[PDB]
Amino acid sequence: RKKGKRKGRGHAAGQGGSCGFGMRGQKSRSGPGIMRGFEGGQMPLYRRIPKLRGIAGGMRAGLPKYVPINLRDIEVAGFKEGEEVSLESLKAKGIINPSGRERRLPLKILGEGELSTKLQIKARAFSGSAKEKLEAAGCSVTVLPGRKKYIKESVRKNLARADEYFAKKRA
Amino acid sequence: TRVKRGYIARRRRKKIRFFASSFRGAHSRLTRTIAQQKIRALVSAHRDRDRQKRDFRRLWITRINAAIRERGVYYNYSKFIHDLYKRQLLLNRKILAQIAILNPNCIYMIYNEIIKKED
Amino acid sequence: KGYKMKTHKASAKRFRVTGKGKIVRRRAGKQHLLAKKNTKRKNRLSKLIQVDRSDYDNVIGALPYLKVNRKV
Amino acid sequence: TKNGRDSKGQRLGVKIYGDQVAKPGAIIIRQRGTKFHPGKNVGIGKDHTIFALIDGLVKFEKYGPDKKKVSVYPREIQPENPNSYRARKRENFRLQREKKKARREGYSF
RNA sequence: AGACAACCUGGCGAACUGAAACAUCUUAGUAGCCAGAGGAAAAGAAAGCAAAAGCGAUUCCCGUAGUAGCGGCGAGCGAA
RNA sequence: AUCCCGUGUGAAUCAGCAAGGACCACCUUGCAAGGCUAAAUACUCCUGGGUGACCGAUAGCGAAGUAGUACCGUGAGGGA
RNA sequence: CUGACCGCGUGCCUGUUGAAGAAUGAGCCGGCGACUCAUAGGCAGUGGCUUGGUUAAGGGAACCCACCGGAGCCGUAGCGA
RNA sequence: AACCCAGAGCUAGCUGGUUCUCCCCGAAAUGCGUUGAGGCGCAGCAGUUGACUGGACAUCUAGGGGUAAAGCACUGUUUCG
RNA sequence: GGCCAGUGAGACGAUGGGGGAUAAGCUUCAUCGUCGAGAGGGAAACAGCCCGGAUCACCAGCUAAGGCCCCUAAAUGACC
RNA sequence: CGGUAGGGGAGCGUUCCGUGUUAGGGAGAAACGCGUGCGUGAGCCGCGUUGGACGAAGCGGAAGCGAGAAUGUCGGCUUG
RNA sequence: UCGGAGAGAGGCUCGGUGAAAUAGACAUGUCUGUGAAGAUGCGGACUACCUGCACCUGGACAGAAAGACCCUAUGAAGCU
RNA sequence: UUCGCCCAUUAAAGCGGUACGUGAGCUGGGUUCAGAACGUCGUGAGACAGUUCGGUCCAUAUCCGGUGUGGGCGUUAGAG
Ligand SMILES: [Mg+2]
Ligand SMILES: [Mg+2]
Ligand SMILES: [Mg+2]
Ligand SMILES: [Mg+2]
Ligand SMILES: [Mg+2]
Ligand SMILES: [Mg+2]
Ligand SMILES: [Mg+2]
Ligand SMILES: [Mg+2]
Ligand SMILES: [Mg+2]
Ligand SMILES: [Mg+2]
Ligand SMILES: [Mg+2]
Ligand SMILES: [Mg+2]
Ligand SMILES: [Mg+2]
Ligand SMILES: [Mg+2]
Ligand SMILES: [Mg+2]
Ligand SMILES: [Mg+2]
Ligand SMILES: [Mg+2]
Ligand SMILES: [Mg+2]
Ligand SMILES: [Mg+2]
Ligand SMILES: [Mg+2]
Ligand SMILES: [Mg+2]
Ligand SMILES: [Mg+2]
Ligand SMILES: [Mg+2]
Ligand SMILES: [Mg+2]
Ligand SMILES: [Mg+2]
Ligand SMILES: [Mg+2]
Ligand SMILES: [Mg+2]
Ligand SMILES: [Mg+2]
Ligand SMILES: [Mg+2]
Ligand SMILES: [Mg+2]
Ligand SMILES: [Mg+2]
Ligand SMILES: [Mg+2]
Ligand SMILES: [Mg+2]
Ligand SMILES: [Mg+2]
Ligand SMILES: [Mg+2]
Ligand SMILES: [Mg+2]
Ligand SMILES: [Mg+2]
Ligand SMILES: [Mg+2]
Ligand SMILES: [Mg+2]
Ligand SMILES: [Mg+2]
Ligand SMILES: [Mg+2]
Ligand SMILES: [Mg+2]
Ligand SMILES: [Mg+2]
Ligand SMILES: [Mg+2]
Ligand SMILES: [Mg+2]
Ligand SMILES: [Mg+2]
Ligand SMILES: [Mg+2]
Ligand SMILES: [Mg+2]
Ligand SMILES: [Mg+2]
Ligand SMILES: [Mg+2]
Ligand SMILES: [Mg+2]
Ligand SMILES: [Mg+2]
Ligand SMILES: [Mg+2]
Ligand SMILES: [Mg+2]
Ligand SMILES: [Mg+2]
Ligand SMILES: [Mg+2]
Ligand SMILES: [Mg+2]
Ligand SMILES: [Mg+2]
Ligand SMILES: [Mg+2]
Ligand SMILES: [Mg+2]
Ligand SMILES: [Mg+2]
Ligand SMILES: [Mg+2]
Ligand SMILES: [Mg+2]
Ligand SMILES: [Mg+2]
Ligand SMILES: [Mg+2]
Ligand SMILES: [Mg+2]
Ligand SMILES: [Mg+2]
Ligand SMILES: [Mg+2]
Ligand SMILES: [Mg+2]
Ligand SMILES: [Mg+2]
Ligand SMILES: [Mg+2]
Ligand SMILES: [Mg+2]
Ligand SMILES: [Mg+2]
Ligand SMILES: [Mg+2]
Ligand SMILES: [Mg+2]
Ligand SMILES: [Mg+2]
Ligand SMILES: [Mg+2]
Ligand SMILES: [Mg+2]
Ligand SMILES: [Mg+2]
Ligand SMILES: [Mg+2]
Ligand SMILES: [Mg+2]
Ligand SMILES: [Mg+2]
Ligand SMILES: [Mg+2]
Ligand SMILES: [Mg+2]
Ligand SMILES: [Mg+2]
Ligand SMILES: [Mg+2]
Ligand SMILES: [Mg+2]
Ligand SMILES: [Mg+2]
Ligand SMILES: [Mg+2]
Ligand SMILES: [Mg+2]
Ligand SMILES: [Mg+2]
Ligand SMILES: [Mg+2]
Ligand SMILES: [Mg+2]
Ligand SMILES: [Mg+2]
Ligand SMILES: [Mg+2]
Ligand SMILES: [Mg+2]
Ligand SMILES: [Mg+2]
Ligand SMILES: [Mg+2]
Ligand SMILES: [Mg+2]
Ligand SMILES: [Mg+2]
Ligand SMILES: [Mg+2]
Ligand SMILES: [Mg+2]
Ligand SMILES: [Mg+2]
Ligand SMILES: [Mg+2]
Ligand SMILES: [Mg+2]
Ligand SMILES: [Mg+2]
Ligand SMILES: [Mg+2]
Ligand SMILES: [Mg+2]
Ligand SMILES: [Mg+2]
Ligand SMILES: [Mg+2]
Ligand SMILES: [Mg+2]
Ligand SMILES: [Mg+2]
Ligand SMILES: [Mg+2]
Ligand SMILES: [Mg+2]
Ligand SMILES: [Mg+2]
Ligand SMILES: [Mg+2]
Ligand SMILES: [Mg+2]
Ligand SMILES: [Mg+2]
Ligand SMILES: [Mg+2]
Ligand SMILES: [Mg+2]
Ligand SMILES: [Mg+2]
Ligand SMILES: [Mg+2]
Ligand SMILES: [Mg+2]
Ligand SMILES: [Mg+2]
Ligand SMILES: [Mg+2]
Ligand SMILES: [Mg+2]
Ligand SMILES: [Mg+2]
Ligand SMILES: [Mg+2]
Ligand SMILES: [Mg+2]
Ligand SMILES: [Mg+2]
Ligand SMILES: [Mg+2]
Ligand SMILES: [Mg+2]
Ligand SMILES: [Mg+2]
Ligand SMILES: [Mg+2]
Ligand SMILES: [Mg+2]
Ligand SMILES: [Mg+2]
Ligand SMILES: [Mg+2]
Ligand SMILES: [Mg+2]
Ligand SMILES: [Mg+2]
Ligand SMILES: [Mg+2]
Ligand SMILES: [Mg+2]
Ligand SMILES: [Mg+2]
Ligand SMILES: [Mg+2]
Repeated sequence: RKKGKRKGRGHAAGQGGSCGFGMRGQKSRSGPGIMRGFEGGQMPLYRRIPKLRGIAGGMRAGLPKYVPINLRDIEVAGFKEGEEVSLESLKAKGIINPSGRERRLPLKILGEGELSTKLQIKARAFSGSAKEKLEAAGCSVTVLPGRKKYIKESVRKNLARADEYFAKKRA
Repeated sequence: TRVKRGYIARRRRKKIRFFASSFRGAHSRLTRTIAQQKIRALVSAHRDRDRQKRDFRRLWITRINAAIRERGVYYNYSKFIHDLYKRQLLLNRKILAQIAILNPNCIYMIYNEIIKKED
Repeated sequence: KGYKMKTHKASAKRFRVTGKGKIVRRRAGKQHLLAKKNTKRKNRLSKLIQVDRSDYDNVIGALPYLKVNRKV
Repeated sequence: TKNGRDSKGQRLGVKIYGDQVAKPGAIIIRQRGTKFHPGKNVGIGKDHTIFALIDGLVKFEKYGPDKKKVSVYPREIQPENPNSYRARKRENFRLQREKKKARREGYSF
């Protein structure tokens, strides 16, 4: 506990008289100051610089759509062979503590670090490097189904007409 | 928690006032004046503890001058001092002034030594 | 319900932060009068520059929720 | 009629001098017309800015008989002075920093 | 029928101020006035949320979040 | 978009109608144009208990005595 | 305590390039009288945990407080409109 | 452009004031922009805290230059022959 | 680099100059010194000239600038 | 080891709370007045032919916490 | 011109009652010099016993607060 | 009005400083304050180093300074 400055008591003490505001003018006056981003009336830095690319128009900002995990973390943790990784078992060992936004998210696996064990992994996506190193080590990659996109019947007829075409052609 | 200033003021003031005893007039009464007067007192005091060291040397030198000038027609403070030094004596000016008043015969002797050797 | 500081929105559409924590901005002057600016210039005015240390104060003071390393 | 118009000094003039060191690309001279002419290992710019192509010492010469040209030559820096005043004092500073740091945690009581 | 501190509901409804001027904006649907009722009032039993998985009248607190957004894209305002 | 009002026009009944942030298709959800309802929440002219790193007569209520008194003001009001 | 006479000695504050100023302010004395609080952001100093840290409202033998309360929040991936 | 009360502790880049002691260090009155000029933003120059460093004070050498002096080779100017 | 201030009216003096009348204790720039924010001594008194940068005590000593008839410290010194 | 603006370090005191319904106190507390006492100072420690009932030190905590300036402000009393 | 005398109400003395603006402290000379460039207060000289009373108004940049004039303020209001 | 012109004299009808010397001694203008009118400028509110008529400066002398007039004390015993 360091004792506080009490301004305006004596000069011998500390900031006495003026209190360390020097002589007069606007900074030494009582009350709300001037806005923090404001330079004198010269056009402020933040104004004379152009708005950031996407933001500037109202294109929606970029947001993380997966909880990224590398293989580093999976190595460090206490996984014995046969163990199921998934999402749940990474909350269990606490390597991922997801918040609201992250609660609602899926999982993704990114290659970094070299795994040694056979583990059974369940996630909604992998990077290429990831599943390369994983299938190299002898780990079984269970990819989980995303939630179905609702498509009306007509566009099903179209996307199926496609598949019929490819199929009649190859066969 | 409300805090009246209470006695903390009047002690300070009183202790100041004690200083200013025997100042003529309102320098011994009004606190506000007394303050200033205290500072100035302390200040002159400090100044004249320094003046002092100058002043007594002034004095002593003067007395020495008079004490010597009695002897020779041509003799001075300056001449004397110069001779004290080329004779290697250490007596400083307080001592020669005090021996000048309090033991005048002594200073005559000293002068006779200085002359004999300068002869 | 206290009062929490408000992000100055007109500064947060301008500046942002890189992964290592330094502030960056766009460069000024590509919107019009391009024909008469040489292509070399036009390229220079298209990149992202780290904000000049001097301004960091004002910037920082208006974007209290921006995570920023000043390299201490 | 009425005066009082003028211009910021353009910052022209010799940036690196004779027998100093120059990086590649480093500007030696910003001039209006060509008061200096490009010598060897040295490029000239559109505004007649003279700049270096090579690391090395820059040297001014008589283009002849009147004018002047600047050129850059590669130097050799082998002579690192092993035992000399420069080295001695700099070493001293190093050693004193190390010593005075080691006798801190190296303090009893 | 009149009386009734604050709270509440409805009706009328500013200005200084902030924006380093000011007119859009802010102050603020604040103060003030008028009317009304209660120990609370108002709201309230999905023509509601949500998103392809689900909830199950209203009010209040924490949080989401100073986020998405709004804005002489300025000062500022600001959800679900 | 959703919501609610001036002026003018002006539908459909469940094979419907509305909502899902212009609008159209599809699917999901819901049933406007009749009412009424407790609690959790706000407040102190107050009543009864309790506590106080609250005041102690220039403080604490304006008011520890004729205190909204004396006095001032035509009056609203000021006010020891 | 008094004070013969000698020496030195241009009230205080404010504010100014600069004042003893004939620059402002105070009749004198005693009281009252000013960088405060709430909430957030940054930084520093101290602790606590680092088997990552922490709980909010809420509940509590009235308060405090034991013990709960992981919803949240901060740190673990960036680049890109 | 009445008065009283209320918004209202309006607002005042302005003037006044801002209270205990000792120790260490210690400026500036410049540049740029400003509806700016007695205000403010950044820079310059304090303090405190860290990280790198090896200088500073002297001594000699080397660079480029177009001032003082000097000159009439150019540009003007000028007297007489 | 971090955290976090004041300052952004300067004054004269030396030197280089511009404006002005090679007027101004005028004005405006450039390289320096002092004052500002500096007490002590010399300058009769006397911010900015000269000496000197005040931790403190001493009724000690040596000097700087400047001085040695009396006021008032030191020579009513010496030789031209 | 001069110092204004200004920054940093180290302290003193006031009222209150914890220890504490403390030690001490009508064999005289706070306060008031005094000191050949001790501190770099803020102050401390001691003393009373005053005063008449409270209240230290230590180790900690909190502020309505220190005044000579506001043509401050309220009382008291001068000058003329 | 060029003033004179007189009467009343004061002024003046004595008894009774008894204010006010003002006021840092005042032990409050002149000349000259200095100095923020007009000094009782700094220097050098000069002059001055202490203290009343009546008169006089040269000084104290005398006294009665924002300077009506000039400028400033991104002040206020009235008016076109 | 500074300036200046004239009349009649006169020895002559000097020029300057003293904050217009002198407004806490007096009085006119001037700071053309608010009313009004003329010329002129302005669409206009209004304006004028244009003119015109009207238009509030107070004062009990504290100190110094002054003109007078006393007391005290000194003048080495006291007096006229
Ligand atoms: Mg504090
Ligand atoms: Mg401090
Ligand atoms: Mg002060
Ligand atoms: Mg400060
Ligand atoms: Mg001030
Ligand atoms: Mg300032
Ligand atoms: Mg303000
Ligand atoms: Mg405000
Ligand atoms: Mg703001
Ligand atoms: Mg755009
Ligand atoms: Mg992004
Ligand atoms: Mg997270
Ligand atoms: Mg109390
Ligand atoms: Mg107080
Ligand atoms: Mg004495
Ligand atoms: Mg990151
Ligand atoms: Mg474009
Ligand atoms: Mg800053
Ligand atoms: Mg040029
Ligand atoms: Mg080319
Ligand atoms: Mg009724
Ligand atoms: Mg009624
Ligand atoms: Mg009722
Ligand atoms: Mg408005
Ligand atoms: Mg307005
Ligand atoms: Mg405004
Ligand atoms: Mg404004
Ligand atoms: Mg209820
Ligand atoms: Mg109801
Ligand atoms: Mg139901
Ligand atoms: Mg129903
Ligand atoms: Mg709807
Ligand atoms: Mg919706
Ligand atoms: Mg409506
Ligand atoms: Mg209709
Ligand atoms: Mg129908
Ligand atoms: Mg609709
Ligand atoms: Mg629905
Ligand atoms: Mg229906
Ligand atoms: Mg409807
Ligand atoms: Mg219904
Ligand atoms: Mg109802
Ligand atoms: Mg009383
Ligand atoms: Mg009272
Ligand atoms: Mg009392
Ligand atoms: Mg004396
Ligand atoms: Mg004297
Ligand atoms: Mg001035
Ligand atoms: Mg004065
Ligand atoms: Mg001044
Ligand atoms: Mg002044
Ligand atoms: Mg006062
Ligand atoms: Mg006064
Ligand atoms: Mg007064
Ligand atoms: Mg206080
Ligand atoms: Mg503040
Ligand atoms: Mg706070
Ligand atoms: Mg904080
Ligand atoms: Mg820690
Ligand atoms: Mg709790
Ligand atoms: Mg509870
Ligand atoms: Mg509770
Ligand atoms: Mg009015
Ligand atoms: Mg206010
Ligand atoms: Mg308001
Ligand atoms: Mg205003
Ligand atoms: Mg120093
Ligand atoms: Mg300077
Ligand atoms: Mg201003
Ligand atoms: Mg600055
Ligand atoms: Mg520094
Ligand atoms: Mg050369
Ligand atoms: Mg040369
Ligand atoms: Mg040449
Ligand atoms: Mg020349
Ligand atoms: Mg020549
Ligand atoms: Mg020629
Ligand atoms: Mg020629
Ligand atoms: Mg400037
Ligand atoms: Mg200036
Ligand atoms: Mg200033
Ligand atoms: Mg000068
Ligand atoms: Mg000069
Ligand atoms: Mg020249
Ligand atoms: Mg000449
Ligand atoms: Mg000149
Ligand atoms: Mg000047
Ligand atoms: Mg010199
Ligand atoms: Mg200053
Ligand atoms: Mg200095
Ligand atoms: Mg000096
Ligand atoms: Mg001197
Ligand atoms: Mg010097
Ligand atoms: Mg020294
Ligand atoms: Mg020193
Ligand atoms: Mg000597
Ligand atoms: Mg002598
Ligand atoms: Mg001689
Ligand atoms: Mg110091
Ligand atoms: Mg200071
Ligand atoms: Mg104590
Ligand atoms: Mg006590
Ligand atoms: Mg106490
Ligand atoms: Mg007991
Ligand atoms: Mg006692
Ligand atoms: Mg007590
Ligand atoms: Mg004590
Ligand atoms: Mg103690
Ligand atoms: Mg008793
Ligand atoms: Mg205790
Ligand atoms: Mg207070
Ligand atoms: Mg007072
Ligand atoms: Mg009074
Ligand atoms: Mg009296
Ligand atoms: Mg008569
Ligand atoms: Mg008569
Ligand atoms: Mg009468
Ligand atoms: Mg009488
Ligand atoms: Mg009076
Ligand atoms: Mg006298
Ligand atoms: Mg002078
Ligand atoms: Mg004079
Ligand atoms: Mg004198
Ligand atoms: Mg004197
Ligand atoms: Mg003197
Ligand atoms: Mg007079
Ligand atoms: Mg008179
Ligand atoms: Mg005076
Ligand atoms: Mg302005
Ligand atoms: Mg305005
Ligand atoms: Mg004659
Ligand atoms: Mg006259
Ligand atoms: Mg005359
Ligand atoms: Mg007069
Ligand atoms: Mg007239
Ligand atoms: Mg006309
Ligand atoms: Mg008349
Ligand atoms: Mg008198
Ligand atoms: Mg007299
Ligand atoms: Mg007499
Ligand atoms: Mg007599
Ligand atoms: Mg006698
Ligand atoms: Mg006698």
